[PDB]
Amino acid sequence: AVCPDGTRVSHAACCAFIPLAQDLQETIFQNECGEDAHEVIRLTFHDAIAISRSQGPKAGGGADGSMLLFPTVEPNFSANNGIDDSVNNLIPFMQKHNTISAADLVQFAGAVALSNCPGAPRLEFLAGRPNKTIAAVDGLIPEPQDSVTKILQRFEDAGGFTPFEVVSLLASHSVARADKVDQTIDAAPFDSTPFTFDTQVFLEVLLKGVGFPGSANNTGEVASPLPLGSGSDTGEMRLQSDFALAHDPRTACIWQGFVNEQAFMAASFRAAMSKLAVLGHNRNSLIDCSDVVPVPKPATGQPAMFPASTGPQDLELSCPSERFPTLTTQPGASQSLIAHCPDGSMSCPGVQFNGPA
Ligand code: HEM
Ligand SMILES: *[C@@H]1O[C@H](CO)[C@@H](O[C@@H]2O[C@H](CO)[C@@H](O)[C@H](O)[C@H]2NC(C)=O)[C@H](O)[C@H]1NC(C)=O
Ligand SMILES: *[C@H]1O[C@H](CO)[C@@H](O)[C@H](O)[C@@H]1O
Ligand SMILES: [Ca+2]
Ligand SMILES: [Ca+2]
Ligand SMILES: [Mn+2]
Repeated sequence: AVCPDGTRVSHAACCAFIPLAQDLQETIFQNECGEDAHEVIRLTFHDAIAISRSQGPKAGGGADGSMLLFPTVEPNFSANNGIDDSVNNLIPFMQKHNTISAADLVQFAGAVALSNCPGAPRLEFLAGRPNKTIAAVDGLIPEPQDSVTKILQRFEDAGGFTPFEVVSLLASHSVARADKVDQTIDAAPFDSTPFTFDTQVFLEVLLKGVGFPGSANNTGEVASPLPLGSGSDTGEMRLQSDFALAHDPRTACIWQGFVNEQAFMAASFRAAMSKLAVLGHNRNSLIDCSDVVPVPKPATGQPAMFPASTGPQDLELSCPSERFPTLTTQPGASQSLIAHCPDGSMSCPGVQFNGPA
């Protein structure tokens, strides 16, 4: 099919996604892997994972737009703290781009957001999820204080994900920050490159923790290797869950196996996202609209490196059967600040719509 705005696409139903991508980019992402993009990527997961094989369909419909369609329910659960921003940013698009279901909007918006992150894959995007569902129940969203056993069981119950797929999906923490874990600081990044979809998070979680970016007393947080902040450039935060996954015998080898393996990480993330994005649906009933996902920004191709103030002596290794790679260390004796903005600065307020969540 040829769209009215002269693009040839695979299927006529794909056409409406072209102006949607343009609108998302102009309005909330600005072609950046920044705050609003990150919040939308997080929403793809919180929307999709709220499904349970054991509890049955009444517990939730998976990748179904429930967060948008019932904005006063799940966003107010404690495990969904902070999801309101992404929900309130996407509702105006649901209202305007009113041939595309809420469910499809969430998954597509995440694919568009990710495409702005250098190194990210071009996600598969299937379309045709219905615009009617139910609100999910509480307890379906993993929390950072949870054990590895609890996390792996949650993902197995949601969609049969293997531990390999779970760790693969945590490549998203390469482009991720925390606003609610510590009430005293905002935008605390999980790696030193929160605007780049690289392997730094896998490396940096394996370093010895030396302090905290804010207070020392927060649920779900453990000591960070890069805690220095100044102004709006908040220090790195480490989640208890990521730490636990990096060291648990079930997942340690998988965790380590992504260090300095960018193409493998990106391909693995793409494969697990293909499964996540269709939870609650039979993929044989969704049309392939992958050609309307924007082409992602390329990586520079550089290897992973130890940040200044760290090195191999700081590693806490847990995989007996795989050799840890030889990596360089960035020069300097003290830690560099992790910039608050993609252009290196301190200030870059994003667009935020008011709304019902
Ligand atoms: C065991 C599983 C996981 C746990 C416990 C977890 C936990 C968290 C927590 C606590 C935050 C910080 C929220 C805040 O305080 O503002 C966060 C942020 C984030 N998470 Fe995860 N997460 C998990 C899996 C995932 C997966 C599977 C994805 C997506 C594929 C994802 C994508 C993100 C993104 C992109 C952010 C950053 C949001 C922003 O920077 O504004 N997470 N996660
Ligand atoms: C999916 O459902 C939503 C929510 O019912 C629909 O949203 C409404 O969209 C119309 C325009 O079509 C607006 O006048 C309303 O204000 C929206 N409602 C709410 C509660 O925001 C949406 O149109 C539906 N989309 C599809 C593809 O059927
Ligand atoms: C980032 O900044 C630190 C100092 O904060 C340096 O040691 C490093 O070399 C880089 O310039
Ligand atoms: Ca949902
Ligand atoms: Ca990164
Ligand atoms: Mn945030």
